[PDB]
Amino acid sequence: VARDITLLECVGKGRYGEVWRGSWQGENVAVKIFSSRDEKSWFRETELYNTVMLRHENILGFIASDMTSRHSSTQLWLITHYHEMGSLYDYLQLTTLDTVSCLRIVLSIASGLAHLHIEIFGTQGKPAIAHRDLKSKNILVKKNGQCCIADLGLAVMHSQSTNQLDVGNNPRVGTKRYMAPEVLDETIQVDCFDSYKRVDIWAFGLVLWEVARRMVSNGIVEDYKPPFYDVVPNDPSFEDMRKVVCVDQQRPNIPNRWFSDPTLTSLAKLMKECWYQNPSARLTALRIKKTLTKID
Ligand SMILES: COc1cc(-c2cn(C)c(=O)c3cnccc23)c(OC)cc1CN(C)C
Repeated sequence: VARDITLLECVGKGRYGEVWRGSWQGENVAVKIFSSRDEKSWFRETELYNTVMLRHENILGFIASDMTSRHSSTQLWLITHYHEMGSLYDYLQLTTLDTVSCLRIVLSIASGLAHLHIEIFGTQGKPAIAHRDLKSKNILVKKNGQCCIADLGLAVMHSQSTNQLDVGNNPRVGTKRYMAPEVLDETIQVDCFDSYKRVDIWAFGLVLWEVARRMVSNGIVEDYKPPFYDVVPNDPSFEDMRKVVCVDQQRPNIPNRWFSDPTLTSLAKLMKECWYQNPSARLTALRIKKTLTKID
């Protein structure tokens, strides 16, 4: 369907590739043109969307995958629904949030993640899936104020019928800034699917912190900052992150003003339960979803 796509506007270009707003059948779509170095992400993401029933309000809706020719060279395209509001990362820098808006955002992420993490059997079945690169840049904002999780190019799958764990063959690794300590110290047990879910939870806790900083209380708010903004530079290294997270065992600071708001009080408690150095102690996505349903 790439041949019937007119690229209307490029919204991003980087080492990974380009993302375009396009029209297909006169409708808005998002087009990712992968870079040459990332074909295995195109393969894995295409594989996930074509072999698993992934329809969910909080998971980015897949439309099609294709190979096409431009500049006498092969381009790999992935096409998805288009979300006018863009990434949560960009959204948080353009606006502040009230209590309803903040909770709607984080609950929607928890619901998407819990849907990924659980295996469903029968007609609506899906294997359990871990994401492995959760971050606010990989979350889109919808018009109704909920979010949807995007990018399954690093996803790992597990199915109970076979007890089969399907890791990729993708040499891509997660975003370093969001890597849990067991990833940075390379002690993660790679043959146990729960390890990957617990890595997602660590990253979700960081996203929770990013979003809650932008919720207004007592007429004040924090500026947007990425996690560990104060202790690592942009494009942090493996050594940078490992020293902060593994040795010094640092966690994002809770701003004092959160404790004069009941909602940010509970969110601070929640995000800390995702950041335990011991991975088995972290909350599950279902437990996080349940709790976020109870806040307010
Ligand atoms: C099109 O494929 C994707 C598009 C986007 C995407 C990015 N930006 C910046 C957007 O504004 C946007 C707006 N609407 C819909 C989607 C996007 C994405 O989020 C990072 C993940 C994939 C999936 N895959 C290539 C990993």
